[PDB]
Amino acid sequence: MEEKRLSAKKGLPPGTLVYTGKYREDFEIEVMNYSIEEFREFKTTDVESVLPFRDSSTPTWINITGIHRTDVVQRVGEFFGIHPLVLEDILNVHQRPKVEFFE
Amino acid sequence: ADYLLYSLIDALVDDYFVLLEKIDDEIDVLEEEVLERPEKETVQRTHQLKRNLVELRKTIWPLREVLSSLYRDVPPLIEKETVPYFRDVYDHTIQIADTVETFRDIVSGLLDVYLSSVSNKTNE
Amino acid sequence: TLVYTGKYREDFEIEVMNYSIEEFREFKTTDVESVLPFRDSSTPTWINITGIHRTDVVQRVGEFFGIHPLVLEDILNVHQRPKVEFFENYVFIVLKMFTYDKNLHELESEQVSLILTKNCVLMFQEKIGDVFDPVRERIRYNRGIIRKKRADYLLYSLIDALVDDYFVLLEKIDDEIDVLEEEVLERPEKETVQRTHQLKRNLVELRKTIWPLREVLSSLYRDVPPLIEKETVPYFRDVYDHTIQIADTVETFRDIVSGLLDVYLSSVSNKTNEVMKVLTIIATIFMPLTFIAGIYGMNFEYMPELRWKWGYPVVLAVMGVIAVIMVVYFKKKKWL
Amino acid sequence: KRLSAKKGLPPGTLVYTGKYREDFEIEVMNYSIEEFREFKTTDVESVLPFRDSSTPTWINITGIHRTDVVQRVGEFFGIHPLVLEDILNVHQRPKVEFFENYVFIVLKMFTYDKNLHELESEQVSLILTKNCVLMFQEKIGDVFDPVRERIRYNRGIIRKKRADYLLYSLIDALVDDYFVLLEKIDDEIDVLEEEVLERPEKETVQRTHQLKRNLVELRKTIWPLREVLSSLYRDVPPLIEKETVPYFRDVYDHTIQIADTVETFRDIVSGLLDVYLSSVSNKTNEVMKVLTIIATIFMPLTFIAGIYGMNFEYMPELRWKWGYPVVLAVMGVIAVIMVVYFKKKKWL
Amino acid sequence: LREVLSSLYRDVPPLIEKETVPYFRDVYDHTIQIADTVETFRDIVSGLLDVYLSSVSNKTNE
Amino acid sequence: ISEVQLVESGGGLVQPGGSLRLSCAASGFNVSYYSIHWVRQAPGKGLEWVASISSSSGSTSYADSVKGRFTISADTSKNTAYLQMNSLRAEDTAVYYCARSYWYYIWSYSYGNAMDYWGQGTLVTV
Amino acid sequence: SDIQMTQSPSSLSASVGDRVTITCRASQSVSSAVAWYQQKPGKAPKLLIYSASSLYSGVPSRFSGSRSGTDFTLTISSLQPEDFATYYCQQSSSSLITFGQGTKVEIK
Ligand SMILES: [Mg+2]
Ligand SMILES: [Mg+2]
Repeated sequence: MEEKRLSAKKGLPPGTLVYTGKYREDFEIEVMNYSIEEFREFKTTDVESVLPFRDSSTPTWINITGIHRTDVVQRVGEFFGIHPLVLEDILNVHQRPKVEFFE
Repeated sequence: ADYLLYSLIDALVDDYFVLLEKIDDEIDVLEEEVLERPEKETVQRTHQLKRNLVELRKTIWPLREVLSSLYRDVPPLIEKETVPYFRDVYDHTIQIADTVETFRDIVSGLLDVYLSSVSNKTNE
Repeated sequence: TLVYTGKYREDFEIEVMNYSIEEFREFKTTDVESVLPFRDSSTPTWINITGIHRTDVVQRVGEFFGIHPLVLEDILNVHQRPKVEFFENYVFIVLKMFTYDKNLHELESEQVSLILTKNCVLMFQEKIGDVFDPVRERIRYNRGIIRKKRADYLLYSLIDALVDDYFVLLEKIDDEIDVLEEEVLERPEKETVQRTHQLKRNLVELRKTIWPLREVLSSLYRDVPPLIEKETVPYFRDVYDHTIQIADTVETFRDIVSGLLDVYLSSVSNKTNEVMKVLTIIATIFMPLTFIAGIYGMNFEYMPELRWKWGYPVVLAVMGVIAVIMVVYFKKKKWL
Repeated sequence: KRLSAKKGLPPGTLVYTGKYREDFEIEVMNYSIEEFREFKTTDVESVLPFRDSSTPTWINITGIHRTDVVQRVGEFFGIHPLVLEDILNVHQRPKVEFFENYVFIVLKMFTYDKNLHELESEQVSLILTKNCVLMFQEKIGDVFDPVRERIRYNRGIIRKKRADYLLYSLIDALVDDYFVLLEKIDDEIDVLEEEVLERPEKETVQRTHQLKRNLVELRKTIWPLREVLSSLYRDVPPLIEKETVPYFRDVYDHTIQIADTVETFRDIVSGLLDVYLSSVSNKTNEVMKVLTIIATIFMPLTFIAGIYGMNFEYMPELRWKWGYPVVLAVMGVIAVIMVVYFKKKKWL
Repeated sequence: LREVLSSLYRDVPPLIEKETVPYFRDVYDHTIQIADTVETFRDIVSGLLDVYLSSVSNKTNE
Repeated sequence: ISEVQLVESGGGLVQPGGSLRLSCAASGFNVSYYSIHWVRQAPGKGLEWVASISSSSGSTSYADSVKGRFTISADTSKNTAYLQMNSLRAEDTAVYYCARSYWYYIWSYSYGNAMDYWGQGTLVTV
Repeated sequence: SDIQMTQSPSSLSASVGDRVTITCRASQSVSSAVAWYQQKPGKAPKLLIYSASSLYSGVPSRFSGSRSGTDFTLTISSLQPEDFATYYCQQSSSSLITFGQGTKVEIK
């Protein structure tokens, strides 16, 4: 219960992240970037079109549906600097609700 | 964005309230069958309702813990102005947990009434 | 004072495998006299003791290697949960081996003990045949990094082989659980309830065995004694993770089995009602016939049957009419 | 404020509430960076000069049944009489009070006995004042031996820090034996669940109900523990240093785990209550299955034998060619075929 | 009655007099005992009957 | 919009004991995030798995039949997977397909691997 | 050593609208890591079913998969003219994937 390191499953290559749920039918990214006087709503399927919103000054709400596509989750986590263990927790459906505070 | 996080969590808890209302309606429907129509299907329905209630509690308790942590830990990302919204959501979670416990008690009572009904049939 | 608790006494055997960077010696032996020198060797050595029911051999080995009498008694004791004890001169781990047998619905156990003493590793088993064959083959054929490493890596490899066989047992239990779910849903037959109870008992034993195992491996990597090198700590960590998997699976499996009982277990009062109804149906239609046969079969030396021609057909028709009336009554009022 | 007026007693009376009066002892452990001592004694006056010591001190007074010692320690250490009344009131729930000089914590430890399934509870109080920790128990035998060994043999951080780490270590040890007790109850509940389905008797019911009541006690004494650890972690009163809060956070997560485990056990016993009734119904089903099988097979035979065995003056079938063997043969055929009919399902 | 006594001493008007205030305190304390006693009695009477509730239908099989 | 596909080349006439380097260029996805498999299909016979590479960690599995002589690797710079075939045989003449797989979860201990996208196939005659 | 999948029948025949069942037996225990593929003569194989019960997105719901212990069944409820191809098993319990024999579906 000390230190956070990626768990090693024996049925997988050492670094691979696996989706745990049972849904594969959907995939879509909805970006909703609002302000006091404006808002842009933008529905897409390209992961590379949401990356500039990391450095956006205005509040933005990214919504990726279809986390079965692990490549999109990994790319977004790599760009936003999200720890790989948090990515494994994102893709691990069979877990209880929880909160983790990072720097 | 902290207020956006509050809004999303509040919407989720409101949907949890709607879910509990639906569970209550299902319990009210099952009451008539369990005290009037004693069958094996009623047994299965009540037992799967009890399993569902157990899963609901197992989800609600960590959710209340999460809201308590957001309220009582105030990380730097929350700006300390949106904390009252988090305590409102925390109270909602507490209410939901009490409701789910009461529903579990109701379900066990339904099982007991089932046994009584079948016993009366055998008594006749 | 050393006593043996288990029920395995069939065979005794011993074998030494001293391996190094380029030379290995695999010597099969029949007595402890050969393995006495193997305490001061520089190269890693693996001692295998089979059939510990000969308490003299383990006593001699413990006396020579300086093994405490208490842990020797633990080695002899066969009904004990897996556990690890860190001593200055050695580390003593005890683990469980399982062998599920198909077409029998039964689970068999065995106790194995590992003792790591600097340059050597002692293994205490109870029967011929084990689950450490892949490690043996890898050492023999130089098919890995096992030769280049010391005895702590040998301990890691043996625990890893144990965990892999746990995974194989999990596969077998998975097949059993699937077929049992199919049977219970299709037809809750009487033997299936016994099968489900046996599966539940096996899963309880498996859980109670696996849960101390991850604690043992946590104590193995998280706070390494000086015997275990800090270079080999990450490998042990991996094994710990694997046990996590097993535990979760077992827990999930156990949950399923619990359901498999209640869906059948509570819906039994219906069977009580059916038995009640059958007994009442065939007791309320035959007690009256027996009574009327008694009264008209009662000897009296006189009766309203002095001649009374066709009276016997009348009473047979009375019997039939009564039976038909009761049958119709129960059909219409639904005790059938 | 004020010591509550219990009627039937002289005003301002401090009374022990528990039942354990067998033993009484005082054990002192004064440890520092380099040197330490272990001054176990009974004369209370010898323990007192440690209140103002520079190095952290651990005072352990077992047997609070001697209220004079508790009163004297409370008076010399500046402890409010309400705190003393809480100390001597064993019938309580875990709780925490923060004061301007000392922190007062009420906790419970539990023991479980095999072959006599009794969940025995002993209340233990901690009072952290300045650089000393007072400890109040009521019986010999606690779960703080790991802390004593760590202090004695200089293993771990405890010898390096202040008394706040000592209080953290004590609470951590309490949570550890809580986990041990949960494991023991897990084993017992597994045994009871296995037994209730194979040998259902009234003693199984008594054992299951005793386990259920013990679990209710455990829940009612663990949720206050969650509350007290929360109070120790968040606000972090001045008596507790800011560097020692992550440890209390870890203990808080441990209490979360314990609460989850006891709730799971409570659900399991609630299930076993219905499982027992199902099992006893199964047994009654087996008994009446035997009864209904014998009844169904041999009542019709009885009445047909009665019918042919009657005293009519007529001569219907009493001189036919071996009519009695014919009746027996056809009758045995009907019995055999109905036994075969009943051979379906699990009745036979 | 607990809050009756609480109103009677905690923020009492001068019509009940300061010298009389401590006496009411004692009454309040006694009230607490009553309540405490009552609850523990319920705790010992709710669980009295449960073993008999489960024990029925165990003579049915005999 | 990327229209995931795998275009594979490098299959031509060779002599027994010869060397080939089958290439599988994948467009529409990254090789680093997925596992690439190679499969044979002898003319008139069924499918036969050959090799599998997980380019993220380089972990490699080979069919026992071709183990020791084939070698599968993957370069993420070109997003391509290479299968080097050495010491071929006259029984090795087949249509080689390149496939992409995704791991799915069955139980906590057991996982499953399913090929969802396939290449066109290249004939290799020996 | 290696898990071997064997399919029955080696080939079958049916007409449009029929119900078709193909059975697949594994030598060893593969939990649910079995997948069913369809290959028309002269084209790349197409994934139909994974995990023995789940069906890949974009395939008709007529295809169904079930498992009983070690036996795995692929059933086409109402065969259609575009369903006359060769169907293969696959087990991925171990890193050494193996494929089934392959059952052709002729037209009668
Ligand atoms: Mg008679
Ligand atoms: Mg007569």
